Amino acid sequence: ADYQGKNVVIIGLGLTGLSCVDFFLARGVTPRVMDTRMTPPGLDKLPEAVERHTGSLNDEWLMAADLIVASPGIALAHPSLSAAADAGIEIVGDIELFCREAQAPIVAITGSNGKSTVTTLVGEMAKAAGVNVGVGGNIGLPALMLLDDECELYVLELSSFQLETTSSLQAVAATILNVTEDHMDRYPFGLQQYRAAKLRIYENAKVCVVNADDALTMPIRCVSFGVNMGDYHLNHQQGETWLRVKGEKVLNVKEMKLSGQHNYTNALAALALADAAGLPRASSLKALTTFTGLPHRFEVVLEHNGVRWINDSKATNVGSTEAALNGLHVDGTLHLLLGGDGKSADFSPLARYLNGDNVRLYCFGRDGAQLAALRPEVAEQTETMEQAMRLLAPRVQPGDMVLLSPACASLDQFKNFEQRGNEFARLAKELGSH
Ligand SMILES: O=C(O)CC[C@@H](NC(=O)c1cccc(COc2cccc(/C=C3\SC(=O)NC3=O)c2)c1)C(=O)O
Ligand SMILES: O=S([O-])[O-]
Ligand SMILES: [Cl-]
Repeated sequence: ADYQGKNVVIIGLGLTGLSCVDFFLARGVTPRVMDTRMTPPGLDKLPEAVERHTGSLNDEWLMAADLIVASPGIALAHPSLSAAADAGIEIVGDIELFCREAQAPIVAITGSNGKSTVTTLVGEMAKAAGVNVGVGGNIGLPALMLLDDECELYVLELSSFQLETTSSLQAVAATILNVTEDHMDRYPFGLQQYRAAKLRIYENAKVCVVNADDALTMPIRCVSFGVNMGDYHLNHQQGETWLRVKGEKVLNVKEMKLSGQHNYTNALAALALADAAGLPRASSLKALTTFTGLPHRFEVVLEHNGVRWINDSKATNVGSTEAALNGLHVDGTLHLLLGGDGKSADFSPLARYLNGDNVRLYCFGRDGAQLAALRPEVAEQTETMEQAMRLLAPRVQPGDMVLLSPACASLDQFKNFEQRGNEFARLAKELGSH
């Protein structure tokens, strides 16, 4: 693409907005930036020469633009954007800009849960093969910060939002790992509208990798992964699990540092993508044995005095919390922290995990009351996570687990789920020893 001479408007500041500003400036185009937030992140990192408008969208700038580059954080359905679209003004996002420039194959990964783990794993598989790989997107670096002529493979985590504004992705291998209710505040046509955004990832993909156990991952000729069925699947052997490809054992999961069924299916999905991307199977298996997991993903931050304190702050939806609780072994009592901005999700699916004598709920943030209602008799509600932690800590006994898996976004009270996880870990360390 050639942007020279164009009037470009970027919506949204932050690292990704900034990567877009830098992209255009390095191409001799000075964009203008707007953000509906009165005081957006990275405003101070914006070069003085770049005009900016904050606290609202500026329709004068939008309607004057030749190209609008929309952050995944602004809805396409916003009246100002739909006005511009009606006028025939082109709207893209950062991922679209990246796809138009990239000079190496792209592995593209989306899904309601598992996408950062799978993205990171495939990156590690590439590194193990000695491939120069750029890994990022919706995690790590914004994708435009990865662009480099020496890169031989890109591995991108993509959100449903990023996919809505992308039209030129031709992935070497693409997956939707699963589709469970999330972001309903952004999808007023519900689950199928959210799914449709993710289904975009398969358009013009050379290989599609689908989840044999989740029909919503299938296009409306794909490689599949699954538990009991699929091209890539698991083979259980007397309290032993193997990864298999078409009947052939490829890895006994005792060699993995990750544990749990959903991590085994993440490993299958990663291997399927890596195979389709032409990475040697041997090095890809090696990467599976060395990968330790991501911060905030069911992460043990303290195991002391008979209590495990687990930071699963990356559980920002119900399906993710369900994955933490399903099959969970606890010797004593589970003290479960739930809370934040539930994005209008139905929390009901969690209730089946919350029966019996050995569960307590501590519920906080915007939707704390709705969360406590899952089982009022074992629930406490506080305003903040810190209040909840200080409430539960006196009650913790040897054998117990304290689990932050909040089923909600952190954004009502925190900068992001990492800040929430970091605060939890600090408080766990304070409260979890003498
Ligand atoms: O970290 C958490 O706790 C939750 C993360 C959680 N993320 C989002 O909902 C999300 C969806 C799309 C994009 C992003 C990245 O986050 C951004 C980046 C730039 C601007 C904005 C907000 C903008 S831009 C504007 O013009 N007006 C705004 O309010 C938000 C975040 C979620 O999954 O629930
Ligand atoms: O720019 S991103 O980090 O919101
Ligand atoms: Cl506005």
